[PDB]
Amino acid sequence: DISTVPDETYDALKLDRGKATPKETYEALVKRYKDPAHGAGKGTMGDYWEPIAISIYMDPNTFYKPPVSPKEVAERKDCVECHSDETPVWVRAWKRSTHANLDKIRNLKSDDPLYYKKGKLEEVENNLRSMGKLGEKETLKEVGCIDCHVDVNKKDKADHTKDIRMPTADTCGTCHLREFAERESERDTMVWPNGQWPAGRPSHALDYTANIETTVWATMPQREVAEGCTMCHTNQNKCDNCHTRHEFSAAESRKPEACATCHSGVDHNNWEAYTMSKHGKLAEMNRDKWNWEVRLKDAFSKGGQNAPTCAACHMEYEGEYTHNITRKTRWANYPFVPGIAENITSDWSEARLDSWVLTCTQCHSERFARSYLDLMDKGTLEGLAKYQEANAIVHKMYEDGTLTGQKTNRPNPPEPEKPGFGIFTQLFWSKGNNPASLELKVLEMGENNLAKMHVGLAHVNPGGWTYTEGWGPMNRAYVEIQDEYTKMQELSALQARVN
Amino acid sequence: DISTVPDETYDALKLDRGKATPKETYEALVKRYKDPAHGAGKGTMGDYWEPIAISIYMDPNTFYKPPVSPKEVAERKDCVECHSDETPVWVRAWKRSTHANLDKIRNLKSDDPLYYKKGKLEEVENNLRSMGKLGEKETLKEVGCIDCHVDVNKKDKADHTKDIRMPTADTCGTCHLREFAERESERDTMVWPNGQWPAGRPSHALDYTANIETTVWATMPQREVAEGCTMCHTNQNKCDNCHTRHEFSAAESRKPEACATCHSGVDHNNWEAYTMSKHGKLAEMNRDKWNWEVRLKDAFSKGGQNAPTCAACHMEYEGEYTHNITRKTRWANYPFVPGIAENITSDWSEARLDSWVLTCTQCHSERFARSYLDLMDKGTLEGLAKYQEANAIVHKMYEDGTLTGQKTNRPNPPEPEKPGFGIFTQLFWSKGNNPASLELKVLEMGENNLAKMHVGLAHVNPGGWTYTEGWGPMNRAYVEIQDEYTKMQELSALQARVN
Amino acid sequence: DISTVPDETYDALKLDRGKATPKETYEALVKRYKDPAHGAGKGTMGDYWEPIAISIYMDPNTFYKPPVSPKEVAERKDCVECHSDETPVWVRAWKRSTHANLDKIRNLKSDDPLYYKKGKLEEVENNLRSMGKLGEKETLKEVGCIDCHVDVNKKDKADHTKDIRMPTADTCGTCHLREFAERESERDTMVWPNGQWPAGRPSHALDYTANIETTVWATMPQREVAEGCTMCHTNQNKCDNCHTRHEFSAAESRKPEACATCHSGVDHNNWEAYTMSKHGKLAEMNRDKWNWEVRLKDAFSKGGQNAPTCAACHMEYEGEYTHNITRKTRWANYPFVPGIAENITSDWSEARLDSWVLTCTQCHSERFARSYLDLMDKGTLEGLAKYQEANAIVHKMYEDGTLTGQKTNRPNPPEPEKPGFGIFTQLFWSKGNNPASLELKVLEMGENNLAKMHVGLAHVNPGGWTYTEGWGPMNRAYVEIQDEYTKMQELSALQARVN
Ligand code: HEC
Ligand code: HEC
Ligand code: HEC
Ligand code: HEM
Ligand code: HEM
Ligand code: HEM
Ligand code: HEM
Ligand code: HEM
Ligand code: HEM
Ligand code: HEM
Ligand code: HEM
Ligand code: HEM
Repeated sequence: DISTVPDETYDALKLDRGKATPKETYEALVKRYKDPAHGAGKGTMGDYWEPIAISIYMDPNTFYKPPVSPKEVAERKDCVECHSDETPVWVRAWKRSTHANLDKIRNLKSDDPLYYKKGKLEEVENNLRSMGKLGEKETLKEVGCIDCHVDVNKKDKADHTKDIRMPTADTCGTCHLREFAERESERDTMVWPNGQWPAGRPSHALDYTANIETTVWATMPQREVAEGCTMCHTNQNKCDNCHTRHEFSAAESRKPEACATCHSGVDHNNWEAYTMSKHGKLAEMNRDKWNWEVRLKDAFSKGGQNAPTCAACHMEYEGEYTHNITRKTRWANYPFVPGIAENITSDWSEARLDSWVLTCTQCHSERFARSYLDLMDKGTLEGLAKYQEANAIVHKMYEDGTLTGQKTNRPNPPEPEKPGFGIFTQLFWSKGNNPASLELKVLEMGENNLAKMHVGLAHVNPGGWTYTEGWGPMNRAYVEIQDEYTKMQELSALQARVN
Repeated sequence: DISTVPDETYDALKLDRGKATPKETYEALVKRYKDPAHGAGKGTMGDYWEPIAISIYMDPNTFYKPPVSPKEVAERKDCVECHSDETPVWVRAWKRSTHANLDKIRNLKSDDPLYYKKGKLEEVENNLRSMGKLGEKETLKEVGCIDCHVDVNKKDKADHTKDIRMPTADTCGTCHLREFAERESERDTMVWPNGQWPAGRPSHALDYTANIETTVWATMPQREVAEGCTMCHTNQNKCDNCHTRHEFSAAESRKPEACATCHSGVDHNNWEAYTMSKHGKLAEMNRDKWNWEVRLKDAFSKGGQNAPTCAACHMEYEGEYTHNITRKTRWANYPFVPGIAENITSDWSEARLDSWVLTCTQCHSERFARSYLDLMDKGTLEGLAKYQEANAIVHKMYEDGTLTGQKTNRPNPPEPEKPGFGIFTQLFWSKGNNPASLELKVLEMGENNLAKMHVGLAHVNPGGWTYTEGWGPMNRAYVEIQDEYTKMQELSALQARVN
Repeated sequence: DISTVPDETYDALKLDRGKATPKETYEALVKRYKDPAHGAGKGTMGDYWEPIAISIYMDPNTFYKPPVSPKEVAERKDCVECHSDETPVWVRAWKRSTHANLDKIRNLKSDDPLYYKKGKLEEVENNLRSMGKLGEKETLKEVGCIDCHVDVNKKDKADHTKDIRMPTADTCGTCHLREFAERESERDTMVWPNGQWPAGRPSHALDYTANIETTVWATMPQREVAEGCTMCHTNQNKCDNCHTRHEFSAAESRKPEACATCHSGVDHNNWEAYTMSKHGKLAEMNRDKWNWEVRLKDAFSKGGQNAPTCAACHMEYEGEYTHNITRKTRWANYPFVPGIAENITSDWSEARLDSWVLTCTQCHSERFARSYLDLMDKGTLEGLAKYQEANAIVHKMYEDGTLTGQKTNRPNPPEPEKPGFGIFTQLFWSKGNNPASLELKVLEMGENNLAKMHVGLAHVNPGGWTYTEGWGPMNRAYVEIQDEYTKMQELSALQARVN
């Protein structure tokens, strides 16, 4: 029983909540976690792609092998000493961290805000005892290099060339069970009522599985280009994304900047929308009066925070804060996806809308919160409708074989991808007249502009769904698509006249 | 007599400066303020649009009605207690504010920089006495929820369902007369010599009136989309825009981030230009060594500020700092507007240029300030000329009925909008071949690129008027317009040959 | 002998390292510096352009003349007094600076991190003695207005109208020899093995010479527009760019924001790529825990910095930090330039790659550093190849005289520029069908999108080379170019049929 983890997760793992020991609970999670039938490995399109050099870091459990360069057999203290010279900043950053400073956590004053960590330390120690990693009357001396890079509570020497590993999600989970299980519970909680999306997605628990299952990613020859997508989809394999390497600060992952590198760009510009909104701007202007060290639960009180942030909003469900960020997903970013809009009035959605009001009501009035969320929905449907109008046109042009080069110069897409109209692959692969200008236009209208229109609406950024983003760009796309349709229509007329 | 308010304002209101009491002065302002003949209400196109749920917040004086949900009759202390649970962050933010902490303002040390507030407190108290809101031998205990949300200095109980209101500009004005009048004086000060713009615009005093008077806004069916424009045009109705809700910090409104959400984007990117300039970058790098609590008047001395900011530059006229931001407007953002360029050499403009040098000369040499402002002007005329060349072309294409679908598929715009070439409505409404690709191109060249070219020039951002913005994009527009004109010209040739 | 300056520089100047006195060393540098045969003056295209008002500031040694406005003969103390009123912020900013506070530097504690400055003070004093600017038993009282704006260690009165100057690089060099020589050594160190770029470029030592030698800059009539390019190319003439005017803070130039105004935009978005990367985001989140006052050499230790920055990475060579930023340049930003890609596997490049690993290895493992730099290269070649495919097409269209208006409406470029296909001038000059839409497309594909693809790769920003920038935009360009080629191909078919 790890209170914050959903029953559903316990059930799926076949575990009895009030009976499962930490060892058992952990064993189950890792079972499913390292199982290829659940998303582990190279995927279904494995025969089409090969890993590049940096891939041993993006997916360790599949590609990482120890660096045979230095033939060294070292101990706990050797790792630090040698690396003081070899990787200077890596040793310093670690030493200045809680992993290297466990004593502080123990001698914490009860009236200190960061006191909750002392409890978290006890918990960890009990997880390790249950797993036989720690003796019953033994404390965790520290969390050093040898612990994460070879074995937890490793005493004896480690062979550098045959023992070094890269810490994956489950490695942290040996101690951070509560966090690991909460994230893994996403596979169980994000399940759509009509299969609009794959069970347990979109999420952080299956983001790498989602990346390797993207046909284009597996078929395109430009592995270096394609790899830039892998970097935004590593959360599943390693836990150093929000709270970065060696320092692993929780205060850092609470700041909006932590999500920014991944949650930005054309098909979703969460970072840009948020930073431009009042919430976001106030977060910039008041970041200095806020105590980011205080956990999310006490942020709006002891933390002094008076403006929402990415984590505050997305990691909160019904007053509880967890590592599972799926529980409130209604639009899953892309409004054009089948059965999404259609599902927006389901009791399923209604119940999640209620959860979102519960989040806005910590500050605003419910009447106010409901007034805006309603606009968010109807506004997304207005941008959606515009896309469908333009799409209706270009789609028939396809049905009629009238797209430029459709009959002549439209080379087939790379295997295992099959030909079609308006496919994602067209956003990353082009050859001759595949895709055709008008096709790419109607495509980017939905995948980029319509997507950004929603993001702007969801993140209270006026110009983000009006002039600057969304409507403005979409208005242009529709106009140009129209303007092209008519030109082609007049060209064909003259064509027939001649023949 | 409120020293900072222009004579013109007194005259227009029919008030004798050295005779008008605060009560009288206030009564006049609100008269014009709530008068539909001056911009209040739904406007001239009221029969075409209806307010949406969130509209009761954007325009309270027209749409707001108390939330009948909770049937409660409360007192001053009840508002706070109940809301401690109901709207947690709203109560905390207020308690931590000067409105909730009036005593501090009174016990202020004379040598303290924030001492001027003590005087501002006395003034307010006198405004209230004159209006019978405060007794002659009585102090303002505090500015709590019941004061702003029902009645100023309200003693007895308030009926939640029938008494609650949303504080509009005039509500703050009951106490903050000096600020209210300074902003309202914009109606009187921003008057152009040749009607290039509507009297009292562009400004914050008539920004909502300007929004509802935008035909497209009133005619377009997408009310949710259209509402994102209302959010950038609320300054007229409420004063919580620069210094946000419940905390109402003056230090906050002095920081560039406060203007950012509205003053950014395609048709004007003041935020982006500024942040990228040296002034702006230095403002980011030195924001921590600056005391933002110090009023604008003492910023460059006691505040330690050594780089200009949005407020420092725009709220300063001739050494004085006011809430009226119109007094120095020469180009009103859009250089293509009729008689603007043409007016750039008028004694009117000359005199405002002198006012701007007076602002730059607090730091730079006049010779230096004049060297750049001159470049700003000639540079804007060079971008303007480029637009006019491309415009000359597409305009004739219109005169000759040769725009794509002009004769056939060019549906009429929504009422009360009338058909035409290159209308603003084309930036927010499209149907078939209205507008036509080339039309939208020549349109966005002026409304977006040319506009941004100027903004870049005015806010010392090199790449903002050269490569990245302005010239670069405009060079492309001209090229593509040209390239299309010739193609259509050759297509018609072959047309005639066949018939 | 100034240890940090390359032998090559000594050799080129004809100086004997262990014999050249500071006076001699300085005399040599300035010789070449003020010599038109090396980049000084108006350049080879001088007869085509004239300086505008603000040009006296961008290139003082060529255009600046004292302001005859005020007829004043002043002394050291007069400059300050009068300017206290005339240029308020200019006097304050200076007074609060080290130039105005030399005593502090002298009484510095040895255990203080900013102690190294005391040594730098001694050095300067010795430079001045050697140049007869300072007496043997004399200290530098201070660095005030009269020193920089008339003469170093000036005693007597200065005539405002005939004596005032604008401090150029060599002016600072009278005291800051070490810094001046390090920057000038760029002319000697950035020399490519196959003339891919002009000797000593790209760099800061010859950035103005590079600007005036840009044909378009000299030929285009829009001097105000063209001047926005001069502002990003002033480093050669003045040293107030990274560490700005009057305060001249070294802590300021160490912060990423200092490079941002110039190193951003379409043809290179270093600022945007960096700020979005983990390195950059961590730099934003941890800028407050870092001591920017500590010199680069001690940043990663005493400074507490645990994330790289623009200066840390670019000013470091082999453990040493200098003002010369050329020593590690492999791709010089634009991958499409002839013989660049081709040179990427030369021992020259290999040796610079090794230098870059030496920089990444202060934190990451070499295996890790090498894994990413490899991806950076192969990834840039994949974006390059895509450009070449599209280019191959449009180029033949040129060879065949089939570009829109190529035979008819393609006006010649302004002198001294000669006609051609895909020239830089086409990015800043357009007339009729010159350039042609397809030409501008293939052009911006390389100069903007391909360039940004690389920058994204070099600055670890995933979306910067995938969706948002690079690949995404380039995929569109290729598609649209293709889509146009086919349309023109079918149009000509029907053409022949008619005739
Ligand atoms: C970081 C800047 C990203 C890059 C580069 C790529 N993706 Fe992406 N992707 C990103 C985010 C933040 C999200 C979530 C968006 C949301 O709000 O839902 C996504 C989403 C996807 C998904 C969809 C969900 C699912 O099917 O499970 C997939 C399949 C996906 N991304 C794959 C993918 C591929 C293969 C890319 C390059 C070829 C690509 N993404 C780039 C952020 C980033
Ligand atoms: C916030 C990001 C905005 C959105 C969304 C919209 N507008 Fe706007 N508008 C904005 C600013 C900051 C300004 C001032 C620009 C300047 O420098 O002058 C404007 C200006 C206008 C005006 C012009 C002045 C006048 O006629 O009085 C009008 C009429 C106006 N804006 C209306 C309007 C409408 C109706 C919009 C959507 C359909 C729209 N704006 C969006 C900022 C923002
Ligand atoms: C600041 C925002 C710039 C503006 C405006 C212009 N240029 Fe530029 N340019 C800029 C940078 C940061 C760089 C270096 C890019 C890199 O990573 O290498 C450049 C480079 C050039 C060069 C190339 C190198 C050389 O030939 O020596 C030249 C010739 C150059 N820039 C000239 C130039 C001209 C004339 C411009 C306007 C007409 C232009 N640049 C604008 C930044 C900026
Ligand atoms: C796996 C690479 C891993 C991650 C990720 C991780 C994260 C993490 C965070 C964010 C903190 C907070 C630090 C702060 O002060 O803000 C933290 C703290 C503790 N960790 Fe950890 N940690 C990772 C791995 C491990 C492993 C393998 C162990 C067990 C040997 C472990 C233990 C602890 C303990 C104990 C603490 C301190 C108490 C607490 O703050 O919870 N971590 N870790
Ligand atoms: C920062 C603390 C942060 C937040 C907040 C956040 C949110 C978020 C949500 C709400 C989702 C759910 C999917 C949906 O749209 O319904 C989600 C999904 C993905 N995220 Fe995320 N995310 C934050 C941080 C991070 C970081 C640091 C990265 C990049 C390494 C990242 C990436 C992604 C990706 C990719 C998805 C994948 C969805 C899928 O394909 O199944 N997130 N995130
Ligand atoms: C990977 C499954 C993973 C682990 C494990 C992990 C651990 C971890 C710990 C131990 C803490 C507690 C530290 C403390 O003392 O407060 C913690 C806190 C936060 N994390 Fe985490 N975390 C993992 C992954 C991720 C990812 C991918 C994100 C970003 C979407 C993320 C974010 C956060 C945040 C926010 C906190 C603070 C939460 C709070 O209630 O204050 N973590 N993490
Ligand atoms: C209307 C919603 C309203 C606004 C807006 C507003 C703003 C405002 C600011 C910016 C301050 C400064 C706070 C700081 O410390 O920086 C401030 C201060 C005072 N106010 Fe106020 N205020 C609004 C409404 C009202 C009303 C209705 C009253 C009168 C009952 C009132 C009074 C005061 C007083 C007094 C002060 C303190 C002294 C001062 O700083 O001027 N406010 N307010
Ligand atoms: C931040 C303190 C801030 C500044 C500075 C500022 C300036 C500004 C100017 C100079 C104008 C005058 C119009 C002109 O271009 O000549 C103006 C006009 C508008 N503003 Fe503004 N503004 C600042 C803040 C705010 C905020 C917070 C918003 C958004 C709610 C905002 C909005 C607008 C709008 C809209 C106009 C309207 C002009 C009209 O239509 O008549 N401003 N602003
Ligand atoms: C709406 C008409 C409105 C009112 C009323 C108002 C009040 C207000 C007060 C009382 C202050 C003084 C607080 C103090 O103690 O210093 C004050 C100060 C500033 N305001 Fe304001 N304000 C109103 C509206 C707006 C708007 C729309 C803006 C942004 C364009 C704005 C900005 C500012 C700024 C800046 C300050 C500080 C000015 C200074 O001289 O320091 N206000 N406001
Ligand atoms: C030329 C306009 C010029 C520049 C540029 C410049 C820069 C510079 C910096 C960045 C500092 C550091 C200040 C800090 O505390 O971070 C600095 C310091 C000193 N300078 Fe200087 N300086 C310029 C010009 C001159 C001239 C003409 C002299 C000689 C009369 C001079 C001297 C000094 C001295 C001495 C110091 C203090 C010691 C040190 O930090 O090196 N400077 N300057
Ligand atoms: C900030 C400390 C900063 C850094 C870092 C930086 C880097 C940089 C490099 C690596 C080059 C070399 C050229 C190449 O790409 O190989 C370079 C060149 C130029 N820079 Fe720079 N630069 C920084 C700061 C500044 C500043 C503040 C400006 C703008 C006034 C600026 C400008 C330029 C320009 C222009 C070039 C010219 C190259 C040429 O044409 O020869 N840099 N910079
Ligand atoms: C122009 C040739 C120029 C001079 C001269 C100059 C001087 C200068 C000094 C005296 C210092 C030392 C100050 C101290 O006490 O630490 C110094 C330091 C830095 N500078 Fe510089 N500088 C000149 C030009 C430039 C330019 C164009 C840049 C930006 C690319 C730049 C940057 C820096 C940085 C960074 C530092 C700190 C270096 C460190 O090792 O800490 N300078 N400069």
